Amino acid sequence: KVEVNLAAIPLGKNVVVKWQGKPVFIRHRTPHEIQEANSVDMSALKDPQTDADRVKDPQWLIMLGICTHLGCVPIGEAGDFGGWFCPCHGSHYDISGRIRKGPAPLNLEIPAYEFDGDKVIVG
Amino acid sequence: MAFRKSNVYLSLVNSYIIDSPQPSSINYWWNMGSLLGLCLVIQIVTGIFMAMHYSSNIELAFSSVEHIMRDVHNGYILRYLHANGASFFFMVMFMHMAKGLYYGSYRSPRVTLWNVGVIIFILTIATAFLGYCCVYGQMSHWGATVITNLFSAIPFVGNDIVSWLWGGFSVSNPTIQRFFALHYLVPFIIAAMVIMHLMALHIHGSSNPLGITGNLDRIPMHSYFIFKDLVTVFLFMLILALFVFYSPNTLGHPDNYIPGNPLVTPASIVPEWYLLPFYAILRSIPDKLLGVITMFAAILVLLVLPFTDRSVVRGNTFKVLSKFFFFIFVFNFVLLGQIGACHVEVPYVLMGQIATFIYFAYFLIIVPVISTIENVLFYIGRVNK
Amino acid sequence: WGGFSVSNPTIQRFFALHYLVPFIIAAMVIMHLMALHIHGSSNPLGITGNLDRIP
Amino acid sequence: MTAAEHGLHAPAYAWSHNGPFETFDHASIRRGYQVYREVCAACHSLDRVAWRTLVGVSHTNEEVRNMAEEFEYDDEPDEQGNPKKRPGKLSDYIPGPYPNEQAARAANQGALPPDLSLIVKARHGGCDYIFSLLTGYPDEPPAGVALPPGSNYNPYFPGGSIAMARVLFDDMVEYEDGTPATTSQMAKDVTTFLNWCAEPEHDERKRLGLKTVIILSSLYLLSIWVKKFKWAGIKTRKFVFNPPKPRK
Amino acid sequence: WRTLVGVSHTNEEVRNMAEEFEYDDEPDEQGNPKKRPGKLSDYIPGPYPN
Amino acid sequence: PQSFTSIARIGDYILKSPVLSKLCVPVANQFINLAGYKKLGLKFDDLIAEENPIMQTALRRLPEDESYARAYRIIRAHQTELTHHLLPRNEWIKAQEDVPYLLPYILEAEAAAKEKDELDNIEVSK
Amino acid sequence: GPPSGKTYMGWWGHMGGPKQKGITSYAVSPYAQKPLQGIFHNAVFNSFRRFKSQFLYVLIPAGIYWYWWKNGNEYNEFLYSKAGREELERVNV
Amino acid sequence: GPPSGKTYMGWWGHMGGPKQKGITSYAVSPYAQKPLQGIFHNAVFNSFRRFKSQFLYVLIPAGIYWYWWKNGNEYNEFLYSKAGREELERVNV
Amino acid sequence: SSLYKTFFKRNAVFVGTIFAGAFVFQTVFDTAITSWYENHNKGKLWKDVKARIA
Ligand SMILES: CCCCCCCCCCC(=O)OC[C@H](COP(=O)(O)OC[C@H](O)COP(=O)(O)OC[C@@H](COC(=O)CC)OC(=O)CCC)OC(=O)CCCCCCCC
Ligand SMILES: CCCCCCCCCCCCCCCCCC(=O)OC[C@H](COP(=O)(O)OCCN)OC(=O)CCCCCCCCCCCCC
Ligand code: HEM
Ligand code: HEM
Ligand code: HEM
Ligand code: HEM
Ligand SMILES: COc1c(O)c(C)c(C/C=C(\C)CC/C=C(\C)CC/C=C(\C)CC/C=C(\C)CC/C=C(\C)CCC=C(C)C)c(O)c1OC
Ligand SMILES: CCCCCCCCCCCCCCC(=O)OCCCOP(=O)(O)OC[C@@H](O)COP(=O)(O)OCCCOC(C)=O
Ligand SMILES: Cc1cccc(-n2nnn(C)c2=O)c1COc1ccn(-c2ccc(Cl)cc2)n1
Ligand code: FES
Repeated sequence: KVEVNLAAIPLGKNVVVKWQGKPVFIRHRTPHEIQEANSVDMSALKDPQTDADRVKDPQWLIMLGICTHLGCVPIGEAGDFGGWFCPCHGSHYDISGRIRKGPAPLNLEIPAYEFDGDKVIVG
Repeated sequence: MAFRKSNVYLSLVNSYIIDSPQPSSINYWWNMGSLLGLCLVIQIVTGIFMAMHYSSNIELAFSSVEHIMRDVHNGYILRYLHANGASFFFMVMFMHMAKGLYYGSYRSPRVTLWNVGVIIFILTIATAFLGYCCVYGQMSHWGATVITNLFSAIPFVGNDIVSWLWGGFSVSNPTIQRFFALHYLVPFIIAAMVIMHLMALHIHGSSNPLGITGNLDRIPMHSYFIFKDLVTVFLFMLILALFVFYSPNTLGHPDNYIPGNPLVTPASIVPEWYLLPFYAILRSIPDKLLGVITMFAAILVLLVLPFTDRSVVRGNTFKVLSKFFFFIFVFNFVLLGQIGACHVEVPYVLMGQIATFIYFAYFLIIVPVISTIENVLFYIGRVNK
Repeated sequence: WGGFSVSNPTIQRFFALHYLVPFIIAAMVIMHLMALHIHGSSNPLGITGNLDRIP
Repeated sequence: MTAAEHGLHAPAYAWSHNGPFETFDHASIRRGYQVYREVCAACHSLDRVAWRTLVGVSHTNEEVRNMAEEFEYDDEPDEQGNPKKRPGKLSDYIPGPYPNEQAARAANQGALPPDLSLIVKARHGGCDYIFSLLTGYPDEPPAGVALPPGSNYNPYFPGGSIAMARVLFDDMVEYEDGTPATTSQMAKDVTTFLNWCAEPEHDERKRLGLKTVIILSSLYLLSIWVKKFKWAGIKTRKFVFNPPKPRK
Repeated sequence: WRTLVGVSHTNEEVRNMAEEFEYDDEPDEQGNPKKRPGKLSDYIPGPYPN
Repeated sequence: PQSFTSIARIGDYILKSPVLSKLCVPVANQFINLAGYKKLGLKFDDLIAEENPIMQTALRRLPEDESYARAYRIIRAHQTELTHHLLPRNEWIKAQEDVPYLLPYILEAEAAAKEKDELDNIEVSK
Repeated sequence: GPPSGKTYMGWWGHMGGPKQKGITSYAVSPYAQKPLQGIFHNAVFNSFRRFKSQFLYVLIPAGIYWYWWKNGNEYNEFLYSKAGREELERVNV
Repeated sequence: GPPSGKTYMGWWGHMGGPKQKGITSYAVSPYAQKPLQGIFHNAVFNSFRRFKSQFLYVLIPAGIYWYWWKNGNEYNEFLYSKAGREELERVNV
Repeated sequence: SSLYKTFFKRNAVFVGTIFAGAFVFQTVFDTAITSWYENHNKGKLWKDVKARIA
């Protein structure tokens, strides 16, 4: 388990840390895209959740990439909405991390990060 | 008596390779078991001399194989003989098993001889998997990732077996260091099962291509089958030397010359040619737990074959319909290897599902049905009622 | 040595030979028990034991 | 998949080391190192190759000593414990242009150029793929293709979009022996030099294979003759049956 | 540092002892070196560089 | 190992039916000629596998002049195969010589073994 | 040592077949024969006789599995070309 | 299998000794006997009888080699002390 | 023929003449192949390129 602080995150990036030997994608979430993350209808997806059950974080955004296809990886935020266009089979998706554009029906495990008193522990 | 018959150690040599009574009419298909003992000696000797220069750490494994190819005197000969000698070990073993299918060698009284040979086949597949991961190329990392994640689908003990098999949270430094120590050991367990294989052969002897008794006409082993063994030994070494010296990278993948990277996925993940038919059986079941059971049941279905053969005659020499369906099973095994090297696409998904059905229906449906039909055709073609 | 003194090639080849020789000892133990089987054991009196045996 | 996602198939050129009795052309390995030093080495490392392996293959012992002494290497520290530097010797390896891979991506717009020590064995196609890539940049992409900014079109690359621009142009290198340095001439010389970097045993392996095949094919023909001699009594054996009288 | 927790000091005490030393980090995005304070998985440092 | 009692039970039902005999018997005649054991000088009862106690009983009870003739046909077939030839056409087994000489000894050894099993696993009916 | 279970093979002198009577055999030394007198007629006439007896049990199953692979390979090439784009969308649902 | 060379041991029934005639033996079941009735007299009287019969073959060679080591150890301690310095120079030439 | 009767006179060779002729075979076989291999590749070897820069 790695331990990072609040403002010590790499904010304007998509840093692929090898935490636990696993690729993981990290993004600073500005509070302006609560209007903009969920304008996508999740009925164009195959299974919906919410933003709430997925992202329990107001201003940070983490999801890992041990993919069930074979374990692919995307390219940083170009493409369609601010999401992540992937060069393996042509997948790209929303700013939050839920796939429908391209053949990937499921979605990934979110890491069990945890907050306790000006700390967050990815693990 | 002679000294070779009275000495305790020379009597075992005399009773196996000198004075052993052999059937007179066995052909060159009975020479494959002698070639398999030569293949096992080449793999053990070339591997011990390469192990004096090898480092099994995760940041030293790929560069020590490159050190063998460049700095060790005749080190490229040691590696190419070892990498191509593993493909020749599997080609002769496929021909040895198919000889027993055609001539009815699995039948009684040789059922214990057939069951020990199935154990040898499972241990050889495991050995070639463990040594391929010790190169730590790009094909070695993602082939170990696919196979070890299959055991996470077992109920209630999935996540405990896979973490104990990794030594951590992924394929890492403890995975490669324990895969090399297990790769040194399992060839010595195969050598102990080969001795138990020859002990079961000694009490009944060999069969013959006619399927009838051989106790009426025997010749000894020395100077007939010693010099008939030499013909296929020199042909084996000549074809193997043409691959080692003139085309040493035909039976491999180019992606295994890239160092392994856990953050970059290759475009295609394909095994070696001798694991391709069992890889297409695994990808044909959409469920994840049912695919692992079906891939291991493709080897264990050879054990049901003494019970589903309902014929009173041993072998396929005088059987018309059994000869036709034997070669359907053979070319279905080649199509399963070609499907396992393609992409998951239309129409290769349906073609691999029908071919997986024909693999299992041969042992369980086709063989007991046409054995019974041939028993009745032999009867009513002679009896006049 | 593999070189001019006791160095890195000396230790890497000493470990590979250390893995192998215990398996050669195990094959000589089987040949040891085969020679024992044809005559049996002796006894502390030094005389024949074919008159009184137990399994 | 689509043919654009596979890449175009590379044709078969007549390399002079193709064939079971052929060696490398060592005047083309020497010409190919000069195209490496003046063109390729700005962004590519050659990390598996030592300086000493070039002596007797493409340069003399006096030439390689002067090439190695133009670079600086780390020495053992001082008596006070301070670091030091030293020129190169024959047991060193050829150095690369970047200190780490973070600095390599920063100079190439995020892309990482690979190590070229094994690039011939690590691509499907071999020498024919490397030659077709360097000479296969079109002057314009075909109509309809949308390239990202910072990418170039090459039909032999899988996907058609590569992060390397066209580098080879006519008469950018002045050869020592007087060969005209066109685009196709310089692309042929690097591919011969890079095949030697991946397989430095190639000339010796094909000579030991000539001795092994002659001996093993003579032993195969002699063993067929010996087997037919020792089996001649069994193969012409004859059997007669006279049924016994029913006394019994 | 982690082997001292539960033997002679608490978890809160060893975290403050490790954070008084400086360790090498992964390099920058430009490729420049960096430094960082210590954590529990580090080893106790020595006084001399060589 | 089906049974020789089960083979004769199915085969006698076919030969007594008038419409099943016209359809299955010409197929059985081409099946035997394509087998090719008569070109090696063998009968069908030489081909039965013999490493079972039922077959060892039937070979003991065979008369002595037929056991001598059977041993010669097996030895002659092993020599013909290792030379990779066939016999001359005047030494092929004809259709009226391919008789089941061993079948009546097999059927009486099997009926005695079945009767011993039904008496060793019998239930009283008080 | 003790004896073990019964077998179906013996050794020289007690091999375990039926009793033989009435068969006589003849042979001639290999040193008295002319060397390699089957290099011509066995290689042409006899190997042709062994080939064509067993070639329909092998080439009829081989032609079935080669026709099947060739049509599946040609249909996959049509689906990923430009002309086969609206058939690709409906066989992927 | 074939037979091998002759031995001096057999198996149960044909072990290979002389013929026996005239000897009779008697035994009693272990379930009919009182447990551990040799824990006292065997441990004191009988083990003392076995000890003192064989103790002079062991302790006379043991006392020779212990007297030899003890004088060589005490002479080496004298040679490297202060009083044994002029003897050390003449036994080292 | 008769030239395999002049040297041996109805016998086998012997075990020592096999080992003696095997070492004489190795030095003549190695020299004859290295001469044919370097003549087949003349002009491409390093000893031919080294002369043309001098
Ligand atoms: C991985 C590489 C391994 C290399 C070693 C393996 C080689 C063994 C190949 C498999 C095999 O055993 O098949 C043999 C089979 C013939 O068996 P048979 O006893 O009925 O024929 C005795 C012969 O007439 C007289 O044989 P004879 O003793 O007179 O001459 C010896 C012959 C050499 O033969 C061999 O070494 C085995 C091929 O010399 C010549 O051919 C002269 C020309 C130079 O052949 C056939 O039935 C069909 C032929 C093709 C089968 C290949 C299938 C592989 C997929
Ligand atoms: C886990 C399960 C593993 C199972 C592995 C299955 C794949 C095995 C691959 C090898 C298959 C080769 C078959 C070997 C079986 C040998 C027995 C046999 O078939 O007998 C030879 C056959 C009939 O022999 P007869 O005794 O009747 O007379 C011969 C007179 N010429 O006479 C013949 O017809 C000649 C035989 C020629 C066979 C050629 C077909 C095989 C081609 C394989 C190609 C594979 C690479 C693409
Ligand atoms: C039944 C015997 C064996 C089989 C089938 C086998 C198989 C293999 C295979 C397929 C590889 C990968 C080759 C490559 O692609 O480079 C390999 C690698 C290797 N094997 Fe074996 N092996 C056997 C016995 C042994 C033994 C007994 C040892 C050591 C004492 C050994 C040592 C090695 C080593 C060091 C490698 C490292 C990679 C390399 O050098 O190619 N092998 N083995
Ligand atoms: C890998 C090491 C193996 C060795 C060294 C070996 C060795 C041998 C040898 C020397 C023979 C007798 C000669 C012959 O019939 O060719 C034989 C026969 C046999 N083997 Fe193997 N074998 C191996 C693997 C296998 C496998 C994988 C199987 C089956 C799944 C098998 C099953 C049999 C059978 C059934 C026979 C008897 C065939 C007959 O008598 O007609 N063996 N083996
Ligand atoms: C790993 C090494 C060895 C093993 C497993 C082993 C095992 C055995 C066993 C089980 C016996 C059976 C009877 C008994 O326990 O006395 C025996 C007897 C014997 N062993 Fe060993 N032994 C080993 C080493 C040796 C050595 C180093 C020697 C002599 C230099 C030796 C010489 C003998 C002799 C002479 C006997 C017969 C003694 C008698 O019957 O009175 N063995 N051994
Ligand atoms: C004659 C000169 C050169 C040769 C032979 C050469 C060779 C190669 C090769 C073989 C590749 C890999 C292609 C593949 O993976 O399929 C490559 C990629 C690359 N090269 Fe070069 N190179 C040369 C010069 C240069 C130069 C001058 C640059 C300057 C920026 C450069 C930058 C790159 C980059 C960024 C890549 C990665 C492309 C990608 O992954 O999309 N190369 N080069
Ligand atoms: C039916 O007819 C047959 C029949 O035809 C045959 C051939 C056989 C013969 C059997 C075989 C050919 C199979 C036997 C093969 C094995 C048992 C394989 C075992 C392999 C080994 C024991 C390999 C051991 C190798 C080493 C220990 C390597 C040593 C390397 C060293 C010491 C390197 C260090 C060197 C230095 C200088 C430090 C039969 O038994 C038989 O049945 C009657
Ligand atoms: C005039 C003569 C000239 C002839 C020259 C011809 C020489 C040709 C040699 C090469 C030909 C084949 C090469 C293979 C070879 O040599 O193999 C060596 C012996 C074969 O194995 P084996 O030891 O006989 O069997 C070995 C196994 O079958 C026997 O099992 P085991 O465990 O040993 O049983 C006893 C168990 C004891 O166990 C215990 C607990 O004590
Ligand atoms: C998936 C993939 C990709 C690349 C390489 C390799 N691989 N691994 N080793 N070699 C030589 C390779 O080609 C693989 C493994 O492919 C298979 C197929 C079935 N098994 C298998 C079955 C039973 C057991 Cl016990 C162990 C393994 N493995
Ligand atoms: S990664 Fe699942 S479709 Fe691209």
